Amino acid sequence: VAIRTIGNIMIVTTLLQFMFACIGVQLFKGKFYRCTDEAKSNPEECRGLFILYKDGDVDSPVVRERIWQNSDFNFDNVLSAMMALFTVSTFEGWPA
Amino acid sequence: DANFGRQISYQHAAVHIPTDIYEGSTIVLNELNWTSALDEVFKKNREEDPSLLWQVFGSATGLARYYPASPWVKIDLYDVRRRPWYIQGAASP
Ligand SMILES: *[C@@H]1O[C@H](CO)[C@@H](O[C@@H]2O[C@H](CO)[C@@H](O[C@@H]3O[C@H](CO)[C@@H](O)[C@H](O)[C@H]3NC(C)=O)[C@H](O)[C@H]2NC(C)=O)[C@H](O)[C@H]1NC(C)=O
Ligand SMILES: *[C@@H]1O[C@H](CO)[C@@H](O)[C@H](O)[C@H]1NC(C)=O
Repeated sequence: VAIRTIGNIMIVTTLLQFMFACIGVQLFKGKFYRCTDEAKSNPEECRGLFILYKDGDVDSPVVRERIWQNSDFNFDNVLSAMMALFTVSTFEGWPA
Repeated sequence: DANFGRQISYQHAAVHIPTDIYEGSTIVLNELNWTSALDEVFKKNREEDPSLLWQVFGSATGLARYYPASPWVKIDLYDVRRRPWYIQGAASP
């Protein structure tokens, strides 16, 4: 009974989340990509191997691959935007 | 071979591409095509003076092509553009 009497608010907030997800799709469509090393800034450069300096030490290098990978939570399409906005609305991982 | 600490081949010239440079990029492959004509001059020099040590062309794109071909020697941090012999010929004091 409590669920039935409160269905009006759920529809309104779902519609608001949908609108914000559409706006977020328009704003951050595909812009969340990044390379494995913060030196190459396009997919044509994020290929091959690179030297990684562990913990910022210049005397402790290690070879690692370059991968042009998308973010775990992004705004590519409507479903991804809705998921990201849900995680934000749960007040968790939203600063990142 | 004698007067050489490694196993070498005179049939062609080896190419060293540093780790922080991706082979197969447009810049590198283009440099790997027109430099393939140096191998004939590498053999011609060795014919006249058989007691000739490494002949190397240090490209400004990073890759170094040396003759005779021999396998390269932890991680590899070699870069031909930072070598003392490259720097003196790329500029003045
Ligand atoms: C840069 O790469 C180019 C692409 O491979 C090279 O151009 C090709 O060189 C081939 C080797 O000579 C040519 O094949 C033969 O060339 C001789 C010389 O004129 C002729 O017998 C014919 O043109 C040809 N024979 C065939 C096709 O049966 C290619 O024609 C030529 N062009 C292509 C493949 O488009 C360049 O040589 C290379 N640069 C350097 C410095 O090596
Ligand atoms: C090399 O130098 C010698 C003298 O050291 C000289 O006689 C000779 O002509 C030069 N060239 C060749 C191909 O030996």
